Amino acid sequence: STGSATTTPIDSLDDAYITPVQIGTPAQTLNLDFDTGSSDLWVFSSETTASEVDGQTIYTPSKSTTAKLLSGATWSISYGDGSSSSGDVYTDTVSVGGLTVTGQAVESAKKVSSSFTEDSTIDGLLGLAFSTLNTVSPTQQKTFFDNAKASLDSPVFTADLGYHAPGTYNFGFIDTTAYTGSITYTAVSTKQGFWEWTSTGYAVGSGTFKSTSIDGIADTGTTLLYLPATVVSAYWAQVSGAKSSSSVGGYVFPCSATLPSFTFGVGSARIVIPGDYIDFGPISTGSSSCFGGIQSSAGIGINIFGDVALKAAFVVFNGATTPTLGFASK
Repeated sequence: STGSATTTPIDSLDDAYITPVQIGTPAQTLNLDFDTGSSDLWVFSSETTASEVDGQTIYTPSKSTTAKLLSGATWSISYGDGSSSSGDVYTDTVSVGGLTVTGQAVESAKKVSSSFTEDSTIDGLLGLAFSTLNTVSPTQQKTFFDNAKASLDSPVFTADLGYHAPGTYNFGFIDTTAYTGSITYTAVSTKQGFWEWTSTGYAVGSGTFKSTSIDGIADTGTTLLYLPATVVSAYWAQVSGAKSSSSVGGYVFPCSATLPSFTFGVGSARIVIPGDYIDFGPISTGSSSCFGGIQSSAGIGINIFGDVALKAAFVVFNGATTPTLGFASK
């Protein structure tokens, strides 16, 4: 089998991407944030505290003839940005882009933190990291990809995120029309549950490539590119007036600037992030200070190849017995 679904930016900055997902019988369609950095499929629901729902579409398991309470199961997750959610668990039929999994754990939120409430466009998350990170207790549950893998034509999914434009998540096949050149594959460590790999270096604008190993995670659920402070300083030093602002929480730059590109290495290959992809707009409405799309990971403990990086590439998440990642230009 295969699936193919369009993923759409939630706003004009590409702060996140939503993909429609069918849950239950009859189908209830929710727009979920596909997140290769986590491993829970959780949704706003009829069980979510009413004051914490503000415009989201909710899953109502009592209206699904295929929903079954997973007795005794609870979940609770906290994300790198400080947000969180928790609740109980149903199994139900879940379809993405024509690909159907029966018996998928659908984690129903009883509580969500304020940032989820405040984002009316995201009805939940669909985790695509390794199932060892799944938070359901006392019986850990599998991701949608893990459940579908054996049925897929090939045990892979691909992320083709657009810049200020829709893109595509495919399951089970590699669309050879969606990228240019060849796909360069690179090793993955699953030891932390992430799609963790080692970039071979970077360049800033037209500058020379610096060969240096940068371990990080391919994370579709994180907006920005988080890299070591040395790398980030070298980038922003090329932008007149750019500075790190403790009060804003990262590097800011004059909105009048033209930003240089940023290149990262994948083996001997190179992915070029155009400068425009690194502009996240005014820090507050009307400001001439703009927020940068490349930020330091020094406070995180891991480097994160988020959407800023991934949207410049066609990315293969290869879930073969030994997983690997593939990157192509597009």
